[PDB]
Amino acid sequence: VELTEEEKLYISKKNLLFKRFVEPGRLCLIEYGPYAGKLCFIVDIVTITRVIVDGAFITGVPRMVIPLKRLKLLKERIKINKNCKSGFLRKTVNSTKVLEEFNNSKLGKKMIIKKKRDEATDFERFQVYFAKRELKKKMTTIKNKKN
Amino acid sequence: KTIVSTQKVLIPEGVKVAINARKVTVSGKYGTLRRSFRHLPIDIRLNKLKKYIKVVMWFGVPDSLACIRTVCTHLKNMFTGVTKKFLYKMRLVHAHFPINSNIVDNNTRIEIRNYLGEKSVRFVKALPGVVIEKSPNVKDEIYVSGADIENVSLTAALIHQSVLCRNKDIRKFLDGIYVSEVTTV
Amino acid sequence: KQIQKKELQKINHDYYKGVAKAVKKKKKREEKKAK
Amino acid sequence: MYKKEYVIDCKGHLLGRLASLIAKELLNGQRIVAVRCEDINISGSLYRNKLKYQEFLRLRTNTNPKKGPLHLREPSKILWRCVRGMLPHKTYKGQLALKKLKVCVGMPYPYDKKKKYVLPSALRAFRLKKHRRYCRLGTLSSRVGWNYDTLVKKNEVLRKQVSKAYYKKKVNNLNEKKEIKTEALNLINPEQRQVLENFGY
Amino acid sequence: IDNSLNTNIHQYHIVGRAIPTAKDKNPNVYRMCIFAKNDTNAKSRFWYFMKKINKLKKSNGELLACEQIKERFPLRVKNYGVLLRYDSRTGTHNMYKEFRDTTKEGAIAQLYSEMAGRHRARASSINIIRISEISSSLVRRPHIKQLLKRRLRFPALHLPTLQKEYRKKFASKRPSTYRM
Amino acid sequence: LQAVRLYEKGVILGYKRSQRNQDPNFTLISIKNVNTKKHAQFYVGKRVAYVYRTTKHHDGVKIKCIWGKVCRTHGNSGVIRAKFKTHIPPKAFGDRVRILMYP
Amino acid sequence: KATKEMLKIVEPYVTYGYPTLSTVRKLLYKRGYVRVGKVRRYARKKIQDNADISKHLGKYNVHGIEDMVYQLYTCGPVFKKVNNFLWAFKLKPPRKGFKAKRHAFNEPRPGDWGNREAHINELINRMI
RNA sequence: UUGUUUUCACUUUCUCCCCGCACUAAUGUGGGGAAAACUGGCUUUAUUUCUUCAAUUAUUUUUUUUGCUGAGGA
RNA sequence: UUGGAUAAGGUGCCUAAAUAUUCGCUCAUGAGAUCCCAUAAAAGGUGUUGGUUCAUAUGAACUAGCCCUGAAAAUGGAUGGCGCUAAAGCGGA
Repeated sequence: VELTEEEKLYISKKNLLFKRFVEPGRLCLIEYGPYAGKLCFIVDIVTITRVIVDGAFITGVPRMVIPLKRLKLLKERIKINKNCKSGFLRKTVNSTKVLEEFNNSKLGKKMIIKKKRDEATDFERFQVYFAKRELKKKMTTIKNKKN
Repeated sequence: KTIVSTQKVLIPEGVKVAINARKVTVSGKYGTLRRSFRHLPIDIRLNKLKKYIKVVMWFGVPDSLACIRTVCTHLKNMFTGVTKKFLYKMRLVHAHFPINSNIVDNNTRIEIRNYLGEKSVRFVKALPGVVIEKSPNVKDEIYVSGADIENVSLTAALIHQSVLCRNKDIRKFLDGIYVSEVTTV
Repeated sequence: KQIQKKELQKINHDYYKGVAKAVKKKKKREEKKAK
Repeated sequence: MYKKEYVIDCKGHLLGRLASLIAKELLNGQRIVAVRCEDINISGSLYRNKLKYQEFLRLRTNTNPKKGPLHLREPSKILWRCVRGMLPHKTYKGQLALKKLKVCVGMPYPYDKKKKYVLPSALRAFRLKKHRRYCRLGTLSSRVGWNYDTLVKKNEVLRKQVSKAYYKKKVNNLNEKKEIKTEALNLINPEQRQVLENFGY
Repeated sequence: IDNSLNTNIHQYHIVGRAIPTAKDKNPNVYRMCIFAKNDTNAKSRFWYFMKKINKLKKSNGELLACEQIKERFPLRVKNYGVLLRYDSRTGTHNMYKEFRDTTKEGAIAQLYSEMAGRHRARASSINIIRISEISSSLVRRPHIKQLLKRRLRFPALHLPTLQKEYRKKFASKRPSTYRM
Repeated sequence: LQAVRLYEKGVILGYKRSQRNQDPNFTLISIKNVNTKKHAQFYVGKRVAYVYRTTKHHDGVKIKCIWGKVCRTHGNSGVIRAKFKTHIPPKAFGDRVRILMYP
Repeated sequence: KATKEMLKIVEPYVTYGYPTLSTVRKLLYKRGYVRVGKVRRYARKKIQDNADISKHLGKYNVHGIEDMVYQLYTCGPVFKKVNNFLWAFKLKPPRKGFKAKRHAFNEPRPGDWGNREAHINELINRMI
């Protein structure tokens, strides 16, 4: 009744064209409207074009209806129930640490560094300029030693 | 607009199938066929170790859903044409003037003469992967065979349509070359 | 305001029930005239 | 808009949308150079667009066709005429805007070695539902009387080979520079390294 | 709250009554649920139906109540069956349509958009009779039926809708509609 | 290197305008990196310099500036209206202005 | 009854509604001009002071713009005199525009003319 | 000739069992049953800076950055 | 006259303002596209999209949206032009 050893490799290597579905618990990023740039979880689906997204009390997005075209689905998804509420969604988000593993992917790090780079003050902008200047000095030194 | 609709096709025994971005290559003991379905929004899944191909359509309206079965039938036609070559048996019927068929360039390029005693040569060139030969059992027969059903059937149609009658009662002047039957080898 | 909330719930419940009973009466009349 | 010149790879764009964007840029004063005009797309079937061009061809001053609408068959000239129709070309400012535009088939010598830009609000991939018909401007031009399609195609394959060689050299140089940088990151003072690491450098 | 997203349909409960005359000491009072942009339009519709159904006009009537009905659970999606009467260019037809969303007013807004889109029926040609929540086992339209599977999931084939700020004119490489 | 800029580049589009009617009291200006009304509201009240060259000297210099100021936004896509001391000539349509950082 | 029947014949070309106290006060305080002079020689003047209100309406004890506001808001004993003393308000165009002056406020499509009921307050605020 | 009262039918499972037993869009699935109760709903207590305190309206009070204007001369 | 804010009408370019948002419909080998206004009918369609009423998910019969046929004229030609089909078309919001 089980699958022995064929499953553990064939299912994994299946490599479906479509991952990242619109199931409940899908972690998506809003990209249009007043909540653009914030993360949220699909909690359930009302129509093909409409969904309910709830950012748990972390991300700052309230539980609300949003058209699906305003979302960008991410890789991460939690196993929240069909009809779960905000409190259990927060509990599950914290337990799974899904937000942490998003702020580790290439997109999450890009967003984080972009945030702090645009938050940088004038002095630390100069500090970056100075540091890159020093790095360029060293890079030229070792490039010439390479020859 | 249905959310998801799928159809499954079974892969026969001696067939190798490679599908990449709905470009399909089917290889078998009668050669290799290729076919691109990039004109259709289709999610094609090929299961290699357990055979079968599933074509799935998300958010299909009836007009687009009509093409799922079309693609599946095309795939199964590639399978059968690669396992057992498609064969169109054609009969050349004639009333008073026998039709002289001559097959040249390695069972392509069939040329017929004496169509209604016209003493003018009408020749047709077979499509790629198609051979035309005379049947060994019944004399007024012609075999148009090959691995690709589109090419084979088009060659049969070309032979039929190259020999149409003009300026006569078509329902009395019945002579011509007609597809008698369709089968495989 | 718990008592006011209860009275409020009761009046809206009665309004919804009246609407639903109108629904049922019209459906019953339509089924009567179907035959 | 604020560059000296914008080179636009016209491959895969829709003709009217591309022309509208180019026209606005030229009027605002930006010089643009449109390359690969033979790969422009038009929505609607090839036969339908061929009928449109036949209707255009049937149009001439019957007293003297030399004065008539000059028809022009190169896809680059077709794009140029579309942009001019999206432009106030009979004024002095409109004429300047029109003459700030350069159109090419393929990618000639200066423009094959510069960055090519793309307009997202005019790609077919973003503006046409896949189940709808479109045509290729080079094919339409060839059916209408251009007969330089195949030559442009072979020039393009030669250019692509040269570009691939250039890209291989560039990728190797980028890897070498990355390795030099990552070695040098351990030779700078820890405060500078910390700042760069914090801000993503 | 996103005003780019909200529609301006609300449900109003309106109670009215003919002015008591010497003929009848107290006329029977009527109540109705009307979907309208505001309470003023709701009252106008209420008097329109008063006059059309009963022989009672605004000038001989008076308004006992008019209050907005708020949905109990505006974040719980439910299925609505709405009965409908509308006159086309050549006749009058009553139909029945199904939606699913969080509020009755939202379902009615969907109904208005769809009737305009499918039948070119202006809002002045539509009369809403009997919108009511239905059970999943009694849903009849297939486009709603397919929304009520045990686990419902699909890809996200929509094209990205970025902000104006990042909707930049010149791109450096061709974007992907595949994104995902 | 030298010649710090500390100003935002802009381009002189036409006048404040309707179809077939002009109001050359305001000039429509496009600013370099602004594409939204909210972002364009940022540079409101800033001084604008239309600096241009001249065929012959006028105070020993070949350069003169028409001074103006950003007054409000125009439309939804980060175009602003600027009021200058004197109406900038239509020959300057498409030329460069400096949205200065002061006041 | 008389003014309602007069308003009926002008309904397609106006929009009206019930003002509320804050909007009455705003109208009088920031757009309130008054007919000052001799009878039939009135000379529109912004209020700016209670002297002229006292001079014309004082015999009905209406010394003051707050008395004016009260009598207008609550249709009190001195309404005809206060309303006639007050010059017709000259309002600005609405800040966000109209919807369509062609169509009724009560039409299902966007429209403006007719009785707006309480919705006159937001329009007045945009027009003030 | 209105109310009132009653019956079942309504939920999640990353649970168990059976059949197809790998058949799915699926890292699962279709059909038929059992289970509690995580999920969801309700009640009691304490709390609202863990988190929520919304929206609309009435009634009030401020605030960021800023454009244009300066009649008169008691 | 200087500012402000609007009407009618518009916001892809010509052309100031949305290649806005949101939901449907439409593929036209002579699509369609702002009152007056710059023509189109009877009659048809197994194009597609919704509704209605009968038939043990099947077959019918109706209905009405958009599309198609019906639809031929003389200089070369006009939704104003370019063009537009994930609309820049049609009906809404």
